[PDB]
Amino acid sequence: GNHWAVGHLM
Repeated sequence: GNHWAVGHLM
């Protein structure tokens, strides 16, 4: 999905 951690982490 497009979680929040997907932006910072990934």
